[PDB]
This record gives sequence, C-alpha cells and structure tokens, in this order.
Amino acid sequence: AGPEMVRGQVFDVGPRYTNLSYIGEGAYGMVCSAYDNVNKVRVAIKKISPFEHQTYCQRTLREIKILLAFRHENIIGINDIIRAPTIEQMKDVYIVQDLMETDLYKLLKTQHLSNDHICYFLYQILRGLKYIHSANVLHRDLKPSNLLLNTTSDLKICDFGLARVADPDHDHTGFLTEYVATRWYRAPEIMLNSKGYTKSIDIWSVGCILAEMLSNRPIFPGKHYLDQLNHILGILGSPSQEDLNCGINLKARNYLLSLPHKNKVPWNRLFPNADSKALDLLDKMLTFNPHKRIEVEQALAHPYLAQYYDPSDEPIAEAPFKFDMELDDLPKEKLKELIFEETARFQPGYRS
Amino acid sequence: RRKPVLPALTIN
Ligand SMILES: Nc1ncnc2c1ncn2[C@@H]1O[C@H](COP(=O)(O)OP(=O)(O)NP(=O)(O)O)[C@@H](O)[C@H]1O
Repeated sequence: AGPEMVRGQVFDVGPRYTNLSYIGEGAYGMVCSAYDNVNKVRVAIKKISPFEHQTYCQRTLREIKILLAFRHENIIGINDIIRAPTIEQMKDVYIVQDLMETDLYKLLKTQHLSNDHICYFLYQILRGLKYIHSANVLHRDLKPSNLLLNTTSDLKICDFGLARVADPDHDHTGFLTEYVATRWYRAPEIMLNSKGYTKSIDIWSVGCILAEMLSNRPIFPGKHYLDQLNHILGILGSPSQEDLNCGINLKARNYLLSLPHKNKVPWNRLFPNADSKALDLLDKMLTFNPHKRIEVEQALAHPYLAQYYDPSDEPIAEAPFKFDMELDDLPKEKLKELIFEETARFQPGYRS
Repeated sequence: RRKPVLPALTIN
C-alpha cells in the first residue's frame, strides 16, 4: 500500500510505526510523534533528506555516529533507523527516538521556572555535558531548543549534527557560512578566533541557557555578527587587556580596541530575583576569556548544585570518540555511502 | 535515593 503522509509529505515508516502527529520542523528535519506497534510505545521520529547537499550529509552522519556511540541518561538515544534497502533508493532517513514532551525553548514561551527546576535542569545539562566532554567531543550548538524535557523534569540533550572532536587547530570558515537557527548561544572566541574549537565553547552556551532560564529572555540576542558581539560587550563590559591577550585573531583585537568603551553591568541588576549562588557560576560560565572560563567538572562542583553533585553517579565515556576522516573534505556521494553503512545494523539481514 | 522530585510541570 501507499506510505503514510503528514502535511503533504511522505513519512514512510509503516507498518511498524503508525498514528503520526506533526511536532515540529528544525532547519534540517521534520519531527513527528508516532506509535511503535512492535514495542507498544510512543516514539519520536525525525525525517531527514540530506542527500542533495554536502553539509546536510555531514550533519546527519555525525549525529548518527555520535548518538549511537553515546549511552547516557541525559542524552537522547537512537532506537531505530529506517531507510531503503538499496543505496540508490535511499532518499530519506528516519531516526527513531524516545518521545519527549517538549523542549526548553517551548517551555519558556509558556512559563516561568521555579529556582528548584532551574537548578535541576542545569544539573542535568552539565551531567550530560561532562559525559560528552569526557569523550573529548564538543556539542557546539547547545541551546534551549536542543534540550528535551518531560513532565517529570527529565532532560535530554539532542541534536549533535554540529558536534566534533575537540581540536585547538581547525579553521572556522565553514561553521559560520553554514546556517543555524539562532547564534545567541555562541562563545565569543568562535566569532573572533581564526582557529579551532575547545570545550569552553559548550560552557558558554550553558551559561547563556542558565541566564535564559532565569529571565525567560535570551541574554545575548542580536541580528548579525557585529550586532551580536555588541550585546555581549554591553553586559560583560569592554575586554581587559589581559582578555585581548589570547587566541583572538588580529583584525579582531584591532576591531575591539576600535570600540568605544563599555561598562560591566552587575549580574544582580540584570537578574534581581535570582538566587545569588546561581549568579555566581553564571559569572564563572559567561567569562569572555576561554582560559579562565569554568570547566564542566568544576561547574558541577559549584555550591549552586551542591544538593545534586554526585561524582559517583556521573558516568564518563570509556574512551575518546574519533572520526577517521575530516567530514568537511568528503563530497555528498561519499557521505551517502557512509550513512548507508552506518545504518545497516538496523537492517533485517545485516552481517556485522 | 537518586532521582529528585520536585513538583510536576505543566506542558501546553
Ligand atoms: N525525541 C524528541 N521527542 C520530542 N520532541 C522532539 C524530539 N526530538 C526533537 N523534537 C522536537 O523537534 C524539534 C526539532 O528537532 P531537532 O533535532 O533540533 O531538528 P534539527 O533540524 O536536527 N536541529 P535544529 O534545527 O537545531 O532544531 C525540536 O526542537 C524538538 O522540539
């Protein structure tokens, strides 16, 4: 028979998965809720059609490889992957995951969080992140819409399409031309260094998220790159000379010195109704200079989370994660083969 | 004694 359909789009996951309801669209996939008739559970299914473009294929391969390699309570898993039996026939890929109730972006449109919830949410984020960082992997796109929640306050990080292995040496010129939904959560060094990605970029994003939980508005909004930077300066204040002593590329430090001086705004002024323990560590998380910026282990070990910190119940990766090749290098026809092989273990016959 | 509860949230 014919395939199931949602908003005029083929969603070909039957007969195993039925009763599809649209949830949302990211920039890259259409997501539905569904019913798994085999396991008798509700699931989420993400439809991805990435084969016409190299960057999409890159994102898809990374997300799959990473989520399949990670197993951790605070990171969304992949339960199943549906795709055609031959490579020529494969035009879409469906990723099946546990169905969560909402994301933190949606939640915050509708309500204000009690300090307890914020605290617990923050703990879970950092717990997931510690795990991710232990494998020397950086998420690089943490933001409220990537934090899935349910009504019991369980939280899971999703969306690893931009993840990569931590390397102090890679060039930034991709990953800026490439589209993301927001940018309000990007560390300043991403914008003004010319080389590399470090674990500190994820921490900055966590800081931006904490701020957002406290006030229900993004702390560093902005429309384009220079505008964005201005918002950060207008709060943290113009950078110290020691701050301009770093990986900051010149033509950025000159741009910085070019700027009219700005005064720091005290945290308690921006967030009057915020637990003081939270504003400390918010400060430690949103520091302009990556080197002094608090690390994930330390952050878990800050007073604000004291009630949750439990090094015994905070798992780490067995080993670092590795990509054999630079995915930026590969053309889309190659990535397609890699995605086909990577998904083969969910195929009926599969060898090993 | 692991999981902290914590009143339920209401989701639209
Ligand atoms: N497992 C899930 N359960 C419930 N809702 C989900 C689930 N996964 C994703 N969603 C929702 O669907 C939206 C889009 O998913 P997402 O994985 O972020 O797609 P994307 O194009 O890969 N990444 P992005 O564009 O940054 O949102 C999310 O922001 C969630 O609200």
